[PDB]
Amino acid sequence: MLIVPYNLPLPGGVVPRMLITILGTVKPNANRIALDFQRGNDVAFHFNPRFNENNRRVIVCNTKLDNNWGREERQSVFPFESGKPFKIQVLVEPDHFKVAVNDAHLLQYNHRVKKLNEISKLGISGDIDLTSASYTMI
Ligand SMILES: CC(=O)N[C@@H]1[C@@H](O)[C@H](O[C@@H]2O[C@H](CO)[C@H](O)[C@H](O)[C@H]2NC(C)=O)[C@@H](CO)O[C@@H]1O
Ligand SMILES: [Cl-]
Repeated sequence: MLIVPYNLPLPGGVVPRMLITILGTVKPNANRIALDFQRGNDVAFHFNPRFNENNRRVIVCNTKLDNNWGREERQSVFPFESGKPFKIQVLVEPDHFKVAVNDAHLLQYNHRVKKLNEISKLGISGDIDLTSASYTMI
């Protein structure tokens, strides 16, 4: 198992047709998982499954600029389950990050950070056993 939190360098940032794949298993009684696509200290795309926000499960997505979180985008469709293996695929498209979980489309997140080639790290954190994190150009 990879050590969490895990940093995956994205050399030269991201670009349309880059596909990032995260394989792992949610811990029992998980609280949160997070993917942070970072541009330096900024977070271009934060993808944050929350397993117990007021006894509901929700995915919170956002951007952090100059240390300030912006307007959250919330998705109530929640494909993760404590104790179970998952696959997250993040496909960079011209206008958005497109996320599928377990081969089913989940959400899109419009690019707020415009300098895609400066989004050069992916941080993976939270209540998972992390099996692998990789990228490929499709
Ligand atoms: C309903 C609502 O607006 N809740 C927010 C809450 O989600 C937010 O918590 C932060 O949210 C960002 C994403 O927007 C990250 O997930 C942060 O990790 C998370 N910070 C903490 C300490 O959990 C807080 C703080 O911005 O403000 C509202 O409560
Ligand atoms: Cl930008």
